[PDB]
Amino acid sequence: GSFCSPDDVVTFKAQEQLQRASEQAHNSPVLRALLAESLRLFEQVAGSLTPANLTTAVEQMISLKYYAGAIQLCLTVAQQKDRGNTALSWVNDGKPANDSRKKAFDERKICYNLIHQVLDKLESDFAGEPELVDGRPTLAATKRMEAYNVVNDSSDEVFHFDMYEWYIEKGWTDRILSIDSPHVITYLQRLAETDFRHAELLCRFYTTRSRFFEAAQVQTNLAKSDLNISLKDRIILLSRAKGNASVNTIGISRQQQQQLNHEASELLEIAHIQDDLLERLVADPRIPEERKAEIEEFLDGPIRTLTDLFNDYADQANYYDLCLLIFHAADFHNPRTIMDTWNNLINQSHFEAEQRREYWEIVQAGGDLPAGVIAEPPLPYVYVSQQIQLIAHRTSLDSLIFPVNSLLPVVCAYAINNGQDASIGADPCWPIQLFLNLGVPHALMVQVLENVLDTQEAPFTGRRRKLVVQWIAMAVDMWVREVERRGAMAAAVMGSWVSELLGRADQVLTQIAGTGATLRGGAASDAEEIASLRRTVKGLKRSVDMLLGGEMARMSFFR
Ligand code: NA
Repeated sequence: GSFCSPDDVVTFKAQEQLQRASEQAHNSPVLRALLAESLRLFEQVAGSLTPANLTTAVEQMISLKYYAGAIQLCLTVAQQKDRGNTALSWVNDGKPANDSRKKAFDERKICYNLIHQVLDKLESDFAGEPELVDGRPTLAATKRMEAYNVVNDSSDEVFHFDMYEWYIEKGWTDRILSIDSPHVITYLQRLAETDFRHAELLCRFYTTRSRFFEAAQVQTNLAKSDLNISLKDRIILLSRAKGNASVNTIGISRQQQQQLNHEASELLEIAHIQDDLLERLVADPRIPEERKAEIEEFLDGPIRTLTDLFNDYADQANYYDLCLLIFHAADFHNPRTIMDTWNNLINQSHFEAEQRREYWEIVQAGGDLPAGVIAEPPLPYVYVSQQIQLIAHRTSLDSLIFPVNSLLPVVCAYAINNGQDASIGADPCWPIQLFLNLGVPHALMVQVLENVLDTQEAPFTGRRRKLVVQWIAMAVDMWVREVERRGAMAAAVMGSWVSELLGRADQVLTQIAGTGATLRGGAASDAEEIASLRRTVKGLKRSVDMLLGGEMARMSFFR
């Protein structure tokens, strides 16, 4: 009638043109003409094309290596089924359900999916094909450029959003990070606090633009959020934020940087504690499986308070080393509880070391271990001091969990009351060696050891003060060596109280030897052992007396 029912007729001729193209021997002029004309006709009836006809057309074009043309049709169809951009406003309004723009967005999404298939089949068809042959570009390369041209030449905004999402999906950080546009940044800023993977992209854009503080802000908020993020992923986020806030970002005050770097440092300290707990609890043989699943639920997520970590987990499982790390992170002012925790950690470790040495002695004698016991483990005082070192390096000795005035006497007490001395082949001064190497200043050691010797608290009583004197001798000796070394150092404090202390020490030894000579059952065997200590103490009082007397102010002078 009204010639020639144009929309429904053109769509048929276009299918006829495309069918003849695929029936060809691929002689370029005829194949290009049929393809080019088929695309010409389909575009004229873009707004009317049904999803079934569009799919079959694209697939036929894909089969004939007409990638750019297929993409161009899909974009044209998308723009024609929605010339008012009802889809762009429906996305810009949060995609409210119950709305009738969903239809307009879906008709575009069918076109965008088909564009994914074109590009997918493109990289597949040319998998292994070189981009250059003999110097100039191949045919397979020019079709890749021609296709991706059509993509970057578009002004469809819902399309470019759908392509950012698609690049993210496929993992092509290659091509997305390489976009100058802010349009992609702005698109990420709205969904950054919605998904981890999107936030990570946003932070990459910030960092490469030297906007480190803004990335540290995104990462920190993401770690404090209630999104489904694992604890370890929250450790990475905080660790990155801590680094990014520690460096200058232009336009932002030093105060604002430090306050964020400090919040990220504290939360990272708590997170590591929580991770150490969760790992240990899951691996613990003495924990029932039923409970472990419950622990994994409450600890492999957002970071918990230090109270909960202590009460509900660290204290229940007697992980006293992590209790001490918790008292450090919390600035916990309570000397008595701290020392109670130190006492439990020492005793727990001693019993565990004794148990492992027993199992060993059974292997070396032929016996059988208890069922389910994995078969020369360190002496108990060695494993104990390993525990003290691991904590000290993690807390740095500046903590309130290292009050040397209380902790050194306790460790010395353990050594006496458990025979961790010469009987088993240990250095009797091992407690002093430990705290010196850890970096306790020499003056503070002698100061404590003096208080141990004056107050005579058990076990430091009677003739066991012989051992206290030996510790003082060893500490002062190292102190003297340190002063002599520091004097030679500066060529290229000690008071009279140290001298008095060595005099009293000599008196204690004279008293112990006398008491030892009149003991019931026979004289003491340590006669010459004490005579040796007397000589050492006198030698140290001599050295200290020379330093105090002027030789310390003349250490940088040539002799
Ligand atoms: Na700054």
